[PDB]
Amino acid sequence: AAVTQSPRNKVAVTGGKVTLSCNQTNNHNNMYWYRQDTGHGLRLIHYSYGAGSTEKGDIPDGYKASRPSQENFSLILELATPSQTSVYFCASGDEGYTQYFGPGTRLLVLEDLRNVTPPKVSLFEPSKAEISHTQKATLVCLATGFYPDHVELSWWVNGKEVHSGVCTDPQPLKEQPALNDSRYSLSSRLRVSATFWQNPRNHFRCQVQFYGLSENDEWTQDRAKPVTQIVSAEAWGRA
Amino acid sequence: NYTFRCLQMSSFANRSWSRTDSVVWLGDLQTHRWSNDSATISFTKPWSQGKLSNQQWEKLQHMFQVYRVSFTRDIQELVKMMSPKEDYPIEIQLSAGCEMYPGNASESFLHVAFQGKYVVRFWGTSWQTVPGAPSWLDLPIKVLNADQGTSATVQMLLNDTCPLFVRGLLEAGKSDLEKQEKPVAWLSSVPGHRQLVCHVSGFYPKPVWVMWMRGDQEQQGTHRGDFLPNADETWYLQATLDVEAGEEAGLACRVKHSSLGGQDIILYW
Amino acid sequence: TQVEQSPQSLVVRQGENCVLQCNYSVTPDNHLRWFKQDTGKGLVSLTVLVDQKDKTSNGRYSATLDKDAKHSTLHITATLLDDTATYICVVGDRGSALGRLHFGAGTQLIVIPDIQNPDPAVYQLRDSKSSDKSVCLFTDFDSQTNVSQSKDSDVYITDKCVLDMRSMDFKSNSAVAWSNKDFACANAFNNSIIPEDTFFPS
Amino acid sequence: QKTPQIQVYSRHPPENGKPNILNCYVTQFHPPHIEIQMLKNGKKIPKVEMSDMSFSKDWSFYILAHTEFTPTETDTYACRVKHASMAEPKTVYWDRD
Ligand SMILES: CCCCCCCCCCCCCCCCCCCCCCCCCC(=O)N[C@@H](CO[C@H]1O[C@H](CO)[C@H](O)[C@H](O)[C@H]1O)[C@H](O)[C@H](O)CCCC(=O)NCCCCCCc1ccccc1
Ligand SMILES: *[C@@H]1O[C@H](CO[C@@H]2O[C@@H](C)[C@@H](O)[C@@H](O)[C@@H]2O)[C@@H](O[C@@H]2O[C@H](CO)[C@@H](O)[C@H](O)[C@H]2NC(C)=O)[C@H](O)[C@H]1NC(C)=O
Ligand SMILES: *[C@@H]1O[C@H](CO)[C@@H](O)[C@H](O)[C@H]1NC(C)=O
Ligand SMILES: *[C@@H]1O[C@H](CO)[C@@H](O)[C@H](O)[C@H]1NC(C)=O
Ligand code: NA
Ligand code: NA
Ligand code: NA
Ligand code: NA
Repeated sequence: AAVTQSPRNKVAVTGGKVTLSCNQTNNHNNMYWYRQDTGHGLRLIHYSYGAGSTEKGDIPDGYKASRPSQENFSLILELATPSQTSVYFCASGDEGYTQYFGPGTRLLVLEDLRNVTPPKVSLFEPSKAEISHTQKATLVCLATGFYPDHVELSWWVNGKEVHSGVCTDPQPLKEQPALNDSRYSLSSRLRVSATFWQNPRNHFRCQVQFYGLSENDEWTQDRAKPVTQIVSAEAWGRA
Repeated sequence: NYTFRCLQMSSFANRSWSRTDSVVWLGDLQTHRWSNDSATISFTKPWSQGKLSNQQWEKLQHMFQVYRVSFTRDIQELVKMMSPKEDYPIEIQLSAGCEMYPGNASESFLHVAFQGKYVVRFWGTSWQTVPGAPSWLDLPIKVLNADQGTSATVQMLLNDTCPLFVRGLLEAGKSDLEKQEKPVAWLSSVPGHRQLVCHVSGFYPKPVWVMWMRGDQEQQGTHRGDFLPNADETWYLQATLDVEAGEEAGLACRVKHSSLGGQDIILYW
Repeated sequence: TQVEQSPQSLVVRQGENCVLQCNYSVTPDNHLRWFKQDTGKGLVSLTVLVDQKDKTSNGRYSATLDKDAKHSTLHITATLLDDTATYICVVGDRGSALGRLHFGAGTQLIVIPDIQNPDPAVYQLRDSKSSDKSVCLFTDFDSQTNVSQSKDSDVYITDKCVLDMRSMDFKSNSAVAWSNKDFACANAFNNSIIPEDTFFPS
Repeated sequence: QKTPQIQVYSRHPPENGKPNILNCYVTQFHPPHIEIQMLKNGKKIPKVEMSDMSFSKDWSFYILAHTEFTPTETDTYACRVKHASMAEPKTVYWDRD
């Protein structure tokens, strides 16, 4: 039994309309919306016993729910507030007690969007010294200058995602920690055997998925509209 | 041969307001009361605990306390689930217990009425609709039958707890169950047509014989009324006869009841 | 709240066992589920306990439930680095869709990895596009080393981070430092207490 | 919906000046929400006792009201019942006969 959620990540402005969607093909009658905030267990917002049914949970205020079909259950934030910054989980189930949870949706409601900026991404190639000393090769990826901190960094070798030998900073660092609207930096490593890096048929790519403005968000500044986008950096192996 | 009945009535006026009240009968004698206002089940007889130890009773009461709160939310949720097929106000009645037979034999029951109509029962290992029930109840049934914990508890209540408890009650309550109380009769009349009334009051148990009589001749026009209760767990009945005016003379009311020891009551008009 | 977990957080070393507790006041209590949640990710069910006195297991996880005491424990045997996660206790108040779930706020577990053959070094790595830009990588130190932020606020230093080369059964710690403000790799990690045998090449 | 039947009757044989109990038995009604008053001379009697509400095999409700009273030559006694199935309160007077 599988449940999906879209979007997976969202930056929004105060007063904006946000819709979080949940889809389920299990033919489950029952669907449930929760939020998770640090210091609390998941809390029930709204639920539904079938198409056309919406019911208030424990914390329904500021949210509307919609069940247009068996498949789809939506959470509508008519007038987004900073207090609605959270991780949202949808679940479904039949007559049984088990609830099958989706992967979550991270929402950030900012007061204002003026500082939203995508990252610059750079890839740093393995040290010759490391190769001779260890027979291993560490690549470093650096994402810099971004705001806010809603990024997903991933590593790709020959068009396929790699997880082994990867570690990414648990959180971004602030570039100007003395400022309230500081831009962020994030680093990651991928470590491979020297012979894997030495193979010129291997194509390495560090990718940053940045979450920013939608196409329909207003933009009044001269600089490029900081839309949701991928920024990446790339290198080939060599002898 | 005795029927033990736990009778529960619940009224749900809207999504927020509800109450649930219970009375318990062994034959026609009340053994328990459980008001919505009360946290605990009340004994209405000294022997209402039967042969259960204090720990057994506390455990059984606790299960009922959890039940009442759980039942209340379940109905409210089932209404949301079936919406808008059914709406408030809603009446739910439960009638649950066991009939006790000679030997070690009994039959248990658990019947549920919705807006005054019997629609659902527990039978064997699960909830089921009975003939005449609407089809929309199949969803509540499926939901209730998903709860294996409740089914296991109900099976034990019905198969084991009820007959064991009632056996204890019949032993503990014997002297009240077997009490004999004398009827007292009196006569009167109402509208050349005259309706004579024989009033019979204070008798226990229920079985009683009342006839209008001219000497040895039973007047086969006697209309027996309904059994009506008194407040002191005794019974009331009246028997009426339609006669012509002036025809009153020589007529008597004869009453037969087990408390009298053959010594019938005869009251001449 | 009706569901309480203990400890709030704990740090253990790889290979050690640990016990997590859940206490609740939820009435009635039909079943209790333990979830594992990795950082950013979602909820992976580990086990569900349904009986008055219950015991379950799932690989290196085992759990107990005592409904009378309204208490559950999750036991993790021989912890590995991938156990680093939040563990969440959930009580269901019905054996059906009519139930509400009551979630605990979770226990944060950190598992410190066992670095068998440490080889501390600081390397210089060059940008694939712009070869005059670079980062400094401090790597292969054991878990005893702490990495500190720089003296200069125009120098950036990340916290430590452990990678796992799964196929080679190899783990290593690293931290990264960079700056444009004059700046060299021998200087980069001076604010940190680094091993005396730390290799500085060239 | 079902209309309440009302039966008024005494516990003991009625004798002027002698304390007795008057019963009002209300049956065959649905829903269970009901308001029952026992009346002396068309005025509400204070300390009226009620049995717990119960229901029959047919699922219709019933309840017993009773009160101490001393019958006399002049005094009337009644049971007044308000129920949704009726537009007006139904009053049933104690017959004596
Ligand atoms: C019965 C014979 C008596 C024995 C003799 C003893 C004599 C003592 C004197 C008696 C004085 C008491 C008089 C009261 C009369 C009541 C008699 C009927 C009692 C019978 C029912 C007892 C159920 C016990 C279990 C239970 O409580 N289940 C609950 C809680 O469940 C959770 O918790 C337990 C552990 O505690 C387990 O973990 C479960 O897994 C977990 O889900 C459930 O929420 C249950 O669903 C409550 C409701 C059950 C029920 O009403 N069903 C009737 C069907 C209703 C049909 C609805 C139709 C409908 C209406 C409106 C809209 C849509 C549909
Ligand atoms: C409890 O007893 C039932 C059978 O008894 C009937 O149902 C009770 C709940 C009660 O109403 C009694 O007076 C009735 O006489 C058992 O149900 C049977 O279970 C088996 C499988 O376990 C099944 O194959 C049968 O078909 C069931 N019988 C019916 C009529 O449906 C039940 O198992 C008993 N449970 C326990 C725990 O003792
Ligand atoms: C629900 O019903 C009760 C009792 O009939 C009534 O007094 C109350 O006002 C109702 N509540 C709402 C919100 O309508
Ligand atoms: C009946 O009892 C419940 C639980 O004690 C309570 O919440 C509810 O208000 C009561 N209903 C009425 C009508 O008094
Ligand atoms: Na929360
Ligand atoms: Na419920
Ligand atoms: Na469910
Ligand atoms: Na519910």
